[PDB]
Amino acid sequence: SQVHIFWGAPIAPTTEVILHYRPCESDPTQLPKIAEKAIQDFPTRPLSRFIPWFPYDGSKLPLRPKRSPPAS
Amino acid sequence: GQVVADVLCEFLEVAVHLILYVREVYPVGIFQKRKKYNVPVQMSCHPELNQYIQDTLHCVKPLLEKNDVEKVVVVILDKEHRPVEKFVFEITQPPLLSHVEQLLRAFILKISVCDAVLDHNPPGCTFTVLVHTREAATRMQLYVEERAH
Amino acid sequence: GQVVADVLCEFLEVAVHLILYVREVYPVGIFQKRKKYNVPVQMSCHPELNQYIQDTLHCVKPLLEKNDVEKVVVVILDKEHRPVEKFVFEITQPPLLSLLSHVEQLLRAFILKISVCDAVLDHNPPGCTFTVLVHTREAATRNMEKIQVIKDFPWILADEQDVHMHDPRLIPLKTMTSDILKMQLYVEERAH
Repeated sequence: SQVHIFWGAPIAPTTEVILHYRPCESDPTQLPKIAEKAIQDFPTRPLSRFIPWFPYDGSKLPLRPKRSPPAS
Repeated sequence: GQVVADVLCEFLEVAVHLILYVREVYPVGIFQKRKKYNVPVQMSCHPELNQYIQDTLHCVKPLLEKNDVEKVVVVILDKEHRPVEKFVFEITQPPLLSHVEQLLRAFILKISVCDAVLDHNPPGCTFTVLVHTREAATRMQLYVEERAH
Repeated sequence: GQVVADVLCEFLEVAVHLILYVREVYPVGIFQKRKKYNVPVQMSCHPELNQYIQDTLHCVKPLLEKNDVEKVVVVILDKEHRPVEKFVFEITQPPLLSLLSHVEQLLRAFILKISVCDAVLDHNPPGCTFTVLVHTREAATRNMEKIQVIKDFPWILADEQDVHMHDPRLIPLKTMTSDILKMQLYVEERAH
């Protein structure tokens, strides 16, 4: 019913639409037609589940430097 | 009154700040480490970005106070002004509590792990904010939508 | 020749320096702000520590050239020499058959993800130390001569006290896929 598009952010320093135009922002041509893209859906590729590649295997021991780092 | 809405937007500024720092929209050299609730966050020291985020949260805060908050969305737009990533924040209100600070940290870890998997964004991307609310016949958590690209 | 080991060793050098800063293994007075990959990092100005890190990675480098490394783990040990957290770098190198600043722009995200570790991990006990563990694909004793490139910097097999953690919590950090490099980075933290 209500969508509050807080249009802003710079670059390189039937439901009702409540757009937030902001001040002298008027320069990047047709702002509403641009915002029409941001409200639109898109085909989302579902999140990839995170799994480790090499789990902790108790058989394969790792390598270590003989020296311990200096302390304070 | 109900001060819970005063603290949600308070760390919502942190959440979007984290996304901006983490989604590498540009060289993040503007960021500085500042501590809130004894947890540090990289906040942008750019005055215009902070002003845009402050005006954003000041306009959204009463909507939180009136239980008129359904979703808060952060959309990343490529240089073609096409959305690539959407951070949706669904909120359901209850159908002192400052002692529970660990969940303020755990929320941050949920954003961190949700980002741990997404691909790298195209260069020159920008972003915008969306707020979805409703009060028709009804008859916090988040999830992310990523584009194919 | 094979140069991916050079960018990996420089990336691991800035990564371990930042890890020691973010996890407070050493006081902040020994760190200085530098710029790497267009990101502010905290580099150590300790001569013996810098020589220690460089000697370590200069010996690890030929194993990267040979692609004989599964994971490189930075382990922080408490005062009892028990691992409290582990920063695991899982590495996969696919076969090969063109510029490579794309890799630097890609590796930037891992450094940015290491910085938020101050916000996701509980503060470590005081007086912690660290070491680097290399899990090789081939059994480590086979290629022991490949790493003894510095005469006064010998390498040893780690033991269970330096490696084993009882049911640690898994903290995902970053995943990268590329035509030249596949890398994952996560944290194994103790239940405390």
